[PDB]
Amino acid sequence: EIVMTQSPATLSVSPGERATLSCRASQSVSSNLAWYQQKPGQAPRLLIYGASTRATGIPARFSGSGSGTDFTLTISSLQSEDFAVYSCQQYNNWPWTFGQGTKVEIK
Amino acid sequence: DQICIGYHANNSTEKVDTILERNVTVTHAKDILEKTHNGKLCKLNGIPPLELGDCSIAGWLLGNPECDRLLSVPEWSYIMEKENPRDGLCYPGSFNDYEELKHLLSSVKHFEKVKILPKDRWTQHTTTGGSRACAVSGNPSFFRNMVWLTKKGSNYPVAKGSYNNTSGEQMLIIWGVHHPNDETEQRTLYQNVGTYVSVGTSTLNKRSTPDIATRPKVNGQGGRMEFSWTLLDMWDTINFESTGNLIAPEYGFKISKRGSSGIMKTEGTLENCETKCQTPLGAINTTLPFHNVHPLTIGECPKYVKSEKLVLATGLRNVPAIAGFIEGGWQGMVDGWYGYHHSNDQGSGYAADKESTQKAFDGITNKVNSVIEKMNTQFEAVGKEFSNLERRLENLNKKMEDGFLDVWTYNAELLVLMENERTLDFHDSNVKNLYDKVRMQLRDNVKELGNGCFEFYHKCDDECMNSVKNGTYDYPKYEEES
Amino acid sequence: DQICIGYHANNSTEKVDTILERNVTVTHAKDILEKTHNGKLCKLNGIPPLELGDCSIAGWLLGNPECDRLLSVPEWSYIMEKENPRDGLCYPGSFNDYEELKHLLSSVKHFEKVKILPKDRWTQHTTTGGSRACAVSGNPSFFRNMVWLTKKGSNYPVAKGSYNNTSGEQMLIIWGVHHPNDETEQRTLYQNVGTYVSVGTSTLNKRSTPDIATRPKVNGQGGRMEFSWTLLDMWDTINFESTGNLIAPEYGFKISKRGSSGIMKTEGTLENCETKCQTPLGAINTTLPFHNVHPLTIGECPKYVKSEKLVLATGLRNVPIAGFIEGGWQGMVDGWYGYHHSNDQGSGYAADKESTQKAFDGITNKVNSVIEKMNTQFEAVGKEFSNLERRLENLNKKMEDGFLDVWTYNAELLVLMENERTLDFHDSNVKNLYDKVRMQLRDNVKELGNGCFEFYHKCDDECMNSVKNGTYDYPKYEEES
Amino acid sequence: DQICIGYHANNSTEKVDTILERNVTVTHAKDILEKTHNGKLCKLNGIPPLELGDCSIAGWLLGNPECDRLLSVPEWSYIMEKENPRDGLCYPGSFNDYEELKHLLSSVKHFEKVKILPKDRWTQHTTTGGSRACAVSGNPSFFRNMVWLTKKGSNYPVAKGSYNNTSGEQMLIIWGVHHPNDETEQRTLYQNVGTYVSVGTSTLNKRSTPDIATRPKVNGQGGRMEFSWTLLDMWDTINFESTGNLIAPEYGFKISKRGSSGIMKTEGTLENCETKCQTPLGAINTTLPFHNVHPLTIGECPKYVKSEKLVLATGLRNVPAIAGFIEGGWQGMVDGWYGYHHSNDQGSGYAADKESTQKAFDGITNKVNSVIEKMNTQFEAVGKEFSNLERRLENLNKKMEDGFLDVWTYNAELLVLMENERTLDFHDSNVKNLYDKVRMQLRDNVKELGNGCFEFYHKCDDECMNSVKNGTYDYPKYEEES
Amino acid sequence: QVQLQESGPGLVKPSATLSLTCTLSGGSLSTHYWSWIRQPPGKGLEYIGNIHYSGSTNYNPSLRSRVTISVGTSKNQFSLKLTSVTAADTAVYYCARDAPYSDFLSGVETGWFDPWGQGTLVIVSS
Ligand SMILES: *[C@@H]1O[C@H](CO[C@@H]2O[C@@H](C)[C@@H](O)[C@@H](O)[C@@H]2O)[C@@H](O[C@@H]2O[C@H](CO)[C@@H](O)[C@H](O)[C@H]2NC(C)=O)[C@H](O)[C@H]1NC(C)=O
Ligand SMILES: *[C@@H]1O[C@H](CO[C@@H]2O[C@@H](C)[C@@H](O)[C@@H](O)[C@@H]2O)[C@@H](O[C@@H]2O[C@H](CO)[C@@H](O)[C@H](O)[C@H]2NC(C)=O)[C@H](O)[C@H]1NC(C)=O
Ligand SMILES: *[C@@H]1O[C@H](CO[C@@H]2O[C@@H](C)[C@@H](O)[C@@H](O)[C@@H]2O)[C@@H](O[C@@H]2O[C@H](CO)[C@@H](O)[C@H](O)[C@H]2NC(C)=O)[C@H](O)[C@H]1NC(C)=O
Ligand SMILES: *[C@@H]1O[C@H](CO)[C@@H](O)[C@H](O)[C@H]1NC(C)=O
Ligand SMILES: *[C@@H]1O[C@H](CO)[C@@H](O)[C@H](O)[C@H]1NC(C)=O
Ligand SMILES: *[C@@H]1O[C@H](CO)[C@@H](O)[C@H](O)[C@H]1NC(C)=O
Ligand SMILES: *[C@@H]1O[C@H](CO)[C@@H](O)[C@H](O)[C@H]1NC(C)=O
Ligand SMILES: *[C@@H]1O[C@H](CO)[C@@H](O)[C@H](O)[C@H]1NC(C)=O
Ligand SMILES: *[C@@H]1O[C@H](CO)[C@@H](O)[C@H](O)[C@H]1NC(C)=O
Ligand SMILES: *[C@@H]1O[C@H](CO)[C@@H](O)[C@H](O)[C@H]1NC(C)=O
Ligand SMILES: *[C@@H]1O[C@H](CO)[C@@H](O)[C@H](O)[C@H]1NC(C)=O
Ligand SMILES: *[C@@H]1O[C@H](CO)[C@@H](O)[C@H](O)[C@H]1NC(C)=O
Ligand SMILES: *[C@@H]1O[C@H](CO)[C@@H](O)[C@H](O)[C@H]1NC(C)=O
Repeated sequence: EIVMTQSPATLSVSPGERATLSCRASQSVSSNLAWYQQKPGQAPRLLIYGASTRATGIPARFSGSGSGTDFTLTISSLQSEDFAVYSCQQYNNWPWTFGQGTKVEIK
Repeated sequence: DQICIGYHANNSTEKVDTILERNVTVTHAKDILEKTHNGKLCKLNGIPPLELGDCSIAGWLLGNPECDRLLSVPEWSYIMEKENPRDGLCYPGSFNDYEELKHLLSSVKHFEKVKILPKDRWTQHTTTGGSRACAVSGNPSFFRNMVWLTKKGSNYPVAKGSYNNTSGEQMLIIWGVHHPNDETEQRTLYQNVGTYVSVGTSTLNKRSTPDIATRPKVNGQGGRMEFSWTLLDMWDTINFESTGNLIAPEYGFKISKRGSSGIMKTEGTLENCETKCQTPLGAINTTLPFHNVHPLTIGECPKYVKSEKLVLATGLRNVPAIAGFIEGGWQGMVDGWYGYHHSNDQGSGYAADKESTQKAFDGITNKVNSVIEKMNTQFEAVGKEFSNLERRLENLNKKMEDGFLDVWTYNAELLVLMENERTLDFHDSNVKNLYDKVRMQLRDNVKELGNGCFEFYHKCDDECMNSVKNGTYDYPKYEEES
Repeated sequence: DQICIGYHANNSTEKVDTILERNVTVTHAKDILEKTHNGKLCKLNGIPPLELGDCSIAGWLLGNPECDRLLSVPEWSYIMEKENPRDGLCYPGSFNDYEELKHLLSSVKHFEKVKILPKDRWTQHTTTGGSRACAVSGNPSFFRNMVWLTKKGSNYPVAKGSYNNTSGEQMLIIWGVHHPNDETEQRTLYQNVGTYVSVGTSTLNKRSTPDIATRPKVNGQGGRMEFSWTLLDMWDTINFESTGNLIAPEYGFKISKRGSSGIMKTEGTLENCETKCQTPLGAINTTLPFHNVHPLTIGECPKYVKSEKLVLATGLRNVPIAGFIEGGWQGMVDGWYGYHHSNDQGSGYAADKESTQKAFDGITNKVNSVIEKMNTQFEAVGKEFSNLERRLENLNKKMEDGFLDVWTYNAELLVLMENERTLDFHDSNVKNLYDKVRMQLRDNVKELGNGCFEFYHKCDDECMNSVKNGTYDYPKYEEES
Repeated sequence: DQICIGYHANNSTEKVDTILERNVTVTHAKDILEKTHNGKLCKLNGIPPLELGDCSIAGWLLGNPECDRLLSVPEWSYIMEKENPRDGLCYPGSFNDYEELKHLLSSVKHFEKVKILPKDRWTQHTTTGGSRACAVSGNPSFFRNMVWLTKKGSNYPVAKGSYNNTSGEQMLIIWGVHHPNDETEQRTLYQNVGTYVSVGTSTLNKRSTPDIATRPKVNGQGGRMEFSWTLLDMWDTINFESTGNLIAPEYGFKISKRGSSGIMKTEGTLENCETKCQTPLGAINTTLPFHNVHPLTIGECPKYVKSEKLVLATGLRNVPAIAGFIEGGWQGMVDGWYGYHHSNDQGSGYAADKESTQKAFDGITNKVNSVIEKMNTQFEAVGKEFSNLERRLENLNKKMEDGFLDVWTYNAELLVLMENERTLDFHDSNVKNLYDKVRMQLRDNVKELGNGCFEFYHKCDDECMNSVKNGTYDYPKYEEES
Repeated sequence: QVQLQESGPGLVKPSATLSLTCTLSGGSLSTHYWSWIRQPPGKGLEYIGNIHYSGSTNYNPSLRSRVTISVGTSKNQFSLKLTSVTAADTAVYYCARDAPYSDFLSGVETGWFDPWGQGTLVIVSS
């Protein structure tokens, strides 16, 4: 399989600040990577697919990029509604795999 | 006392033209040009047409989802294709050698759809792909006789398969290649980009690659599918190999009849009538050598000509009692064309010269039959399809047809005029010949009156008149009373 | 005393053939084959031809610098293309589907040159290339309606452009691909080597790559330009994409008229005369059904036949006190058939006007049947074929030769059969007067055996002008015998 | 005493048809349709055919080892190709534009084989390749006029060569490309895989790459050789370049004659006879305007028609002593068609009216010659080859030929019937004209008997009757004895 | 768009078969591939597999021997059958729709899930 490793396990980035999350693949995934936002009490939401393509229904504050093995998710200015656990998904192999989840929390 | 030689006249208003004269009224005439059809599309030789309705040939054979009524088609006598049909390549694309295929399907009639490469044999591939452009009841779909092979899991293993034609007859096989709008589509659907599709038989060696390009959207799709076809000879084998972009056939078509037919362009439907000659405007029921209904006729038909009328005289000039052929008009004689009017002590009346009339009659009958019977009637389909890149060839074909049409029209027109001139001269000659046949026998026993009648010097009774009329008059017995 | 029945003779030397006879002299005849043209190339239906001079169609449409006189062309009725023209593809190359294009241009007449992809839109590219092959006054140049896109600075960005046909009518678009002699040339001009050119519309999907190879030099260059074309349907869009070797059109051509025309091969010029039918040898002004001037004729023309003469007799055999038995009434100039009377008041000739007019009308109708039944239509006739289409060219030739033999054979026999009938017709008509008259005169006359009747009863001018009218009152003359 | 006017009759069963009457039996007739050939394949215009035996054109030109008998072919008048020949492409393959080549070879006759690229010029390459498919006496071999260039040692240097056409005439050059069954084969034979073959002239610009694919085996091989050809114009140069898979020509063919000819399909052989017109069934030796032997005829030939008989009447109706033309039957008169029978005090007998007969004779001769001499005879070959992807064109060609055949057959049938009707009407008219020519001169000195004879009132001897036959009867001297 | 709701027992035995259904609301299966995803407490997500309306399936290679995904006949429901539960299977189970390639193309692989459902927590215990 392809192991998807996220880092840091948590961010302490405060409201209004830029939040950057990383994901590293054990094998190249080309551009075949997606990001999801998971919160307690609700279904995970797709934010990004295809490494950098934004999903619909998602505000412009979310963006991301990368290729091969090195990818990031960026929130240009973190809002209170963005405190969530985020994860990356690999879909350049079979089975599809997900990262462990990075929690964004306030300092 | 008196015997006259003359000819038949009646109330006829039929007119013919001749080389020397125009609008000549004749006692009898034969129209040799068929002008009227029945307004219906009929079963040909008792077999119904293939009615495609709004489908094209490509839509039919590929299985456009809107052509479901054509998935199983009984033997047809001809194909009725609507001009500018709606249901064709729903997923936009093109079809190679399409005109040659339409031509091939002419001499086909029934064919059997045979499963060659079952959809579920394609393990390790996704065979569930489809498109909104071909949607049925909202849900996306695809050509029903084709399999769109796309990536499964994360791979597109080389797709292979083959078929040995053990079906009993030469088979038609259709396949195609997907041409994506962009690289993203190519990778999402097939994983690899540097792909190819390779197909072959003992005679076919064809390999192609997809052309990824931005194209105008058709039916919402910027992509295109290219379809092509071959005939797999009996006992040969067709191989397919692909690394992506292959649309495989699921079915092939075994030709079952290989008879003679054609494709008609028409907006009508089948009216459940029967014919031997069908034009797009209706069926023609005739025994005449020429017709002027429509040039694109399928069947065993009369020659099409540009003429409006072709009428042969068969009779005499219709030229309306005590005079002969010099004045004409014996409307009181209805026994035959040529004859006598006698007057004597017992009575008077008209009679036909049956020998003369029957010979003239047989002559005219043979003449009319020569004109008709010498015309060669063969089954033909006439129409041909050409692409927009074959205009010189299309025009050559048109010119050939126009050329033959002018030749046959010109010949039909002059044959009728020349024969009508001879017909009327023939009849004038025949009545004159009775006049002299009789004059030479009566000799000096009669007075010529100058109006086509002979006056007897001797008394001539009804037995005498009978003798004169059948040519047995005894000249010596009557050399008296002068 | 005597009345004779006879016919017209004159000093005519016209001759006809018949099915049974040859070189028969007749009193009157009509030639139905047109043999003379005027030696000039005329305006057709008042509209001048397009005179290409030394230019080929490809040179004209691409803008060969030596074809500047053709940059703006007024409406034409036909195209005069010199066979083996000089000014064509100056930069050596080939043109695909050229024969189909020449065919297309037949049913076109006027068209408008429209700028579709202005040269200055090609930013980030060099649009100033050229070659000594197309040079003007020494200075290297290029086809004027084309843009040769080459490297600028150190790059060749993907070249793109498109055009939506909003011009009002179907448009002709020509473009091409450069094929280098070698890799050095490819890199010098385009930077990349692994290049392609892609062009398409809703129906066109064409993609090709340059073929780099050493080639024999043509016009000094070892390279070649390949040109191709399509028609962009109204409201469609043509897209161009290239990574190198694209020669983009600057202009497209909007078809303006779509009328009936054709391409004539000729070395002549326009003489500003007018016609309805034009052959390469000169114009034909005629009403006759056949001609033998030239088979490649553009216009509404008589049928071309291989015959030398087609002459219909209209008259009598011209065969200079006797009737029709001897013939020769050169003294009768009133009509074809008639009478000669001699009595104690005078003598002289008169025509039988009833007989002559009927025969006349018959002959007129016969001639008109032959001419009026012939179907005259506009044709361009000539077709172009490539050197790889020999079987098709041969099929086309066979078709034309086949129809020509059919029409020539029929024209020859129709004339011979009709002339035999014409002369028999006239002989019949004069004999019919002999009997029409014999039958009213009956026993009051003696036949003399030479086509004349001698009256037993004295017959004066009123009597003669009774017999001649078909009113001889027979019972009043039964005396003097 | 008596002079009769009448006509010739004889012992004859010749029959003609007319427009009005069928099976009239005539005293003379001319058959204008040629029905018999000689059963042999003849030298045409003194020059033998090219007998290929079991070879195809491709086998011949490539040098199939079984076509050794054709390596030095002399000038030919036509080519005899067996239909479905065996000695074709021994190494399985295809030949591009083959139909165009066969067409080209029609107007060729002799050509010279010229060595252009000698096998031993290919240094640094292996020129000793071959296959069991083309084996001779077991030993693997190859097409003899071709060089298969393969790896030498461990390398395949780019293969190059060229030829400048200084041969004196336009030359035919054939070359081809090998297409391996797989990549193992490609490397074993050429070392590289990413190969191409490039060929060109001032007009030819062709590049092609090998298509490596699994194919059904033909003659034991899953590989294919694709051949193509061009004509190298005089003084031009053909260049060849290859990185693998090139089969180079060793020889080219210089066209020597360029005259008119054609390709005949036949299983026969040369019989050492000579003709001017040859069909596949035998040669035709005739002067008639039409024939019905076979439509695919090479030479200067009569028109082919679908008719069975075209016979012109030249003579009189053959209708078998003291009567004239009214009864006919003068079998005792063999002097001419029309004439006299007289009986007087000195003697009796038949004589021809030479003036009348000769004029009628000349008329008939001119009529027959008009029908025959106006027909246009040209050299033709008729047949054409089409590929299996050219069915619309093949059918157009067929249709054109069938169209012209129906036109010529119809015209031939009616021309004969119309002319036969007129011939017999002509003779009847001419005989009657003597009857009246004579009647009008004899006037009142004779009794008309009503059976085509005249009786003299005045005694008329054998000098008087001659005066009548001359048209000089001195009427005023015979006005007596009545 | 559609909403997805997971349903089934929240308690499974340590030696057992786990069975959950997913119901669609506001739509139907409609040619799309539908998936099951698992999330053990304290862990990231694990993909189980999917199914097409037609019955075509794809399973995570590690769970093939224990997993069946099926549709049935309602055309708006699908379900997961997990056998040989060892309680290492305690997790939140979620159903999701594989995102379609585009509005026009469907029935093809994508690999990202756009409509997801709240999920249900299943405890395996005794
Ligand atoms: C393609 O199939 C033909 C036919 O195979 C036979 O008939 C089928 C209906 C089925 O019953 C098969 O099992 C039969 O073998 C193959 O042609 C035969 O080949 C064998 C072996 O050389 C020969 O003995 C037979 O006479 C051939 N029969 C005919 C009709 O030609 C053919 O070889 C197969 N092609 C391929 C590539 O496998
Ligand atoms: C190509 O252009 C046509 C025409 O566009 C219209 O007419 C032009 C002259 C200009 O005034 C434009 O702004 C006009 O829109 C396009 O066809 C039209 O498409 C619209 C929908 O967007 C439709 O409502 C119109 O009826 C269409 N008009 C016609 C005549 O069919 C066409 O879509 C363009 N193609 C591309 C690829 O851009
Ligand atoms: C291909 O050959 C022609 C002919 O060359 C001449 O004739 C040969 C038989 C031989 O005797 C040669 O040495 C001769 O030169 C070349 O055409 C000639 O080219 C020269 C220019 O160099 C010109 O002056 C001549 O008039 C040309 N002759 C003819 C008949 O055209 C031609 O150039 C050669 N092509 C190539 C690519 O080398
Ligand atoms: C012509 O005569 C026929 C039969 O004699 C008769 O049936 C018909 O009504 C007549 N018609 C005219 C127009 O006189
Ligand atoms: C013959 O009659 C038609 C009407 O039926 C008329 O139109 C035509 O002009 C007439 N032709 C002649 C020569 O009178
Ligand atoms: C043609 O008409 C005749 C009557 O004249 C009829 O008996 C025959 O059935 C008709 N033919 C067809 C195919 O309907
Ligand atoms: C012909 O007419 C005559 C006279 O009436 C009669 O006797 C005879 O029987 C008729 N037919 C013949 C020739 O037998
Ligand atoms: C015949 O005479 C006329 C004068 O009446 C003259 O004009 C004409 O040229 C002459 N024709 C011939 C052939 O002599
Ligand atoms: C008819 O006249 C032409 C021209 O003088 C001559 O060549 C031909 O031989 C003549 N034919 C006959 C049969 O006299
Ligand atoms: C054609 O000939 C006619 C006379 O028949 C004449 O009036 C007309 O002007 C001529 N036209 C031309 C273009 O010469
Ligand atoms: C006909 O008679 C001639 C003699 O005049 C003879 O030579 C010929 O053989 C005979 N033909 C037949 C068929 O009897
Ligand atoms: C003419 O004769 C042939 C040969 O005997 C015969 O087959 C044909 O039927 C005859 N024609 C007629 C109308 O009897
Ligand atoms: C053709 O026929 C003629 C007789 O008309 C004969 O002399 C000649 O030898 C024949 N030629 C051949 C090749 O049979």
